[PDB]
Amino acid sequence: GKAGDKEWLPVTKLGRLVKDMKIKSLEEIYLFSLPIKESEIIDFFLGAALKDKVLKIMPVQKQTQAGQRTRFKAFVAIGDYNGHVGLGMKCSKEVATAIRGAIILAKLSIVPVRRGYWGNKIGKPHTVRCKVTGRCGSVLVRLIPAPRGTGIISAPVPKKLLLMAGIDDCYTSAGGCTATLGNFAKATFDAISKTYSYLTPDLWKETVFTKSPYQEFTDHLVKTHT
Amino acid sequence: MQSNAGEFVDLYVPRKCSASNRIIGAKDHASIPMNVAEVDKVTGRFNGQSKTYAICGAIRRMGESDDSILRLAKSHGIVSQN
Amino acid sequence: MGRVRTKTVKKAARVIIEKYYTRLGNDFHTNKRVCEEIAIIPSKKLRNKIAGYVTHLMKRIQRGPVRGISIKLQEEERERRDNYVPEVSALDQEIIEVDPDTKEMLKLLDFGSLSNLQVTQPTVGM
Amino acid sequence: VRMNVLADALKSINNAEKRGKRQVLIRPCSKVIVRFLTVMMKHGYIGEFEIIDDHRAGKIVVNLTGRLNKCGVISPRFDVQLKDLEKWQNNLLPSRQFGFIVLTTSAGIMDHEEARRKHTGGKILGFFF
Amino acid sequence: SGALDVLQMKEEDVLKFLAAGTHLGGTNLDFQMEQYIYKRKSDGIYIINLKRTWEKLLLAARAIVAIENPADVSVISSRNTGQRAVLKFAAATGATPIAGRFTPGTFTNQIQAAFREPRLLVVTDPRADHQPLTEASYVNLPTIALCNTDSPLRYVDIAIPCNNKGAHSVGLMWWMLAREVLRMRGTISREHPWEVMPDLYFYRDPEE
Repeated sequence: GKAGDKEWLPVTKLGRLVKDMKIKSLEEIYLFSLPIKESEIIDFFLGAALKDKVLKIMPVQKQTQAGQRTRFKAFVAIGDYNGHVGLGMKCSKEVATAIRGAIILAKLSIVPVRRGYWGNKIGKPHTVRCKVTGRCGSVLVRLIPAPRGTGIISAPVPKKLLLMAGIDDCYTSAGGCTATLGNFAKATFDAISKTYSYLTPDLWKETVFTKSPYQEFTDHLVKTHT
Repeated sequence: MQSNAGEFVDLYVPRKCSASNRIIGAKDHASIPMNVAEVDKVTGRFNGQSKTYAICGAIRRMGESDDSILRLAKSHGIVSQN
Repeated sequence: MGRVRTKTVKKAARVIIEKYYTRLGNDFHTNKRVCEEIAIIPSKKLRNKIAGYVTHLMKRIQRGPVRGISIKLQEEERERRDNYVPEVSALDQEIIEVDPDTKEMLKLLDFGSLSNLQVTQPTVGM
Repeated sequence: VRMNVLADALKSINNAEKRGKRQVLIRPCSKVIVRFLTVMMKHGYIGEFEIIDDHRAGKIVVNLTGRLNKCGVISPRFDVQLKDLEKWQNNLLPSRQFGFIVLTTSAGIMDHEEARRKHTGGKILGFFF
Repeated sequence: SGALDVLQMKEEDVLKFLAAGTHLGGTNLDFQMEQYIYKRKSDGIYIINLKRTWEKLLLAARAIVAIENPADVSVISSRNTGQRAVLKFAAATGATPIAGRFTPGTFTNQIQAAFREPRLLVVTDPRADHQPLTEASYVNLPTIALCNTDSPLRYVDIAIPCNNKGAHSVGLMWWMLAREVLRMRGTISREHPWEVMPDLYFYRDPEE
């Protein structure tokens, strides 16, 4: 009948360079450690490999002189099976609105993972590079590397995240109250972050400090653009 | 990082800051590249090729970056004897 | 009593003075009829209020500058204060001398003119 | 007191590297600390180091880089017999691929990778990675 | 400095520094401001070195040059003394002033209509404009400012020492800053008198 979308007019500088398609991958963005402030940038590069896995839909409620008032707080995971995962929390008066608020927030907070090998090479990394940890308020995880074909040996909660990450082999162990899973999953996600923030002898050679996209593509942005 | 083939893997190879010798993650929004402009040094007029640096958030937030940026320019120019 | 003006009055009162500054008098009745023509106020009692506050503002605007809204002639005199002040054209009075321990810095940086010496007593509060 | 000298030493260079430093001062200079840091220098985790001399015991000063993540001591000193080795190195290292347990043998002080090629067990001292 | 004497401080500018009392600096010190000071008098007042001020002026100014857009080097000052000075700075040289109260969230919002993403900042006095400094470290802005002896360094990459307690020290320093960027980029270069002076970068100063 009537056709054509028009969606996503950027109000963000970084968003405009993507929309004009002078930034060709997310990998450039992460290398300059920029914020991402829009949820359509990620959904432009990807959007046909991102799945969601709604973990829990948890009530909370406070007390007032007229009685209870309940809001629903849901956690929603996100990730494609090539190395990018994310996670988000949001709460709202009702259910569906809170879920849809979290599916947006999880895309925003998406990060890459670094995968590595066991003790020898045959191509295609299958496991975690080094033995790392991640803590969120008395919960911690100890992601330990593992040989091929052992599968992910973990509890149900981190087994979601690590499987979406493409980390197919891992040994784990938990410590502390894992019953309150909001800590447990955020502590897993904390660990998965540290993989590119862990220094290894590979990375000891010095970087060349290539010029920023902000600098090079500034010529199009001298019109009125911000 | 190399494999059996020597084939390079890892989605991005991160960048390593000058005065701290450590690597800054995908989310780390206190880490700044800082461009100093070179000049010809015969007339003191701008000439093209910049000196570019990088600094991590940890040294920035404690207030040590000021010394690092000074020392970097002290081992090069423009700084003689300060 | 009571009758403290609401924000709906104070919002439009400022606007109406900015864009129709010239039309204003300082009489109630004249400022009423202007507001009736340059805009429509859908009530009668509301009109009698907005005029009276427009009048009460216009008294103060003929003194120093109001901090809620702008007019042209104030931004003129703003510019006139902010491009030259009559106090100086000289920098600062052209010659100012300094006391020693500043002279020692200048000695080691190839300067040796236009100085005075006074070697003021010890010490802080003493 | 200062029961074990080497154990007090490593914590300084560990603490110092975290804050962001590149010169330190470690005392009181044992010969054991020298040959430790020699092996740790070859692999490339620290730079050249200057031994100040005093009659008392000396003092040592080190130039270091961010390549080091942590060097720890393991005390008291246990024995290894080249089948106990695999159990130790699993617990103490982030990965099989890199990391270096140090030890002393009758063939001198060295990493574990070298000791396996000489068929020498001995007493373990510390580690690093 | 770098180039032998075609960038190095002249005899002329020394008079201006001393007449505006820039060399003087407050009683209290920090441990990041120890090196910039030379020594104390016989009285509480600590004498900033002017050689060390001059070197920091240059690479600071050279970084303001290094950007390829002069409309996104956002200067900020909120003290009354630093209002008139910055206004002439960003009028003469292409820059964006933010005068008076900052109104927080203007470097992290998508709803505010004063939202901007600049690259650099040039701030007067950390302890009046602590707000933009904290928000700079959420969106990766390089930062420059004017420090005093008792002003601490934190969320700043380079300092430009000054007396700056509300003086002719302020306006003189902003004039010199705008002079240098034009010697490298502009055609004002010759390094012999510029038409614009520091006699209108000084404070309003309520008149008779």
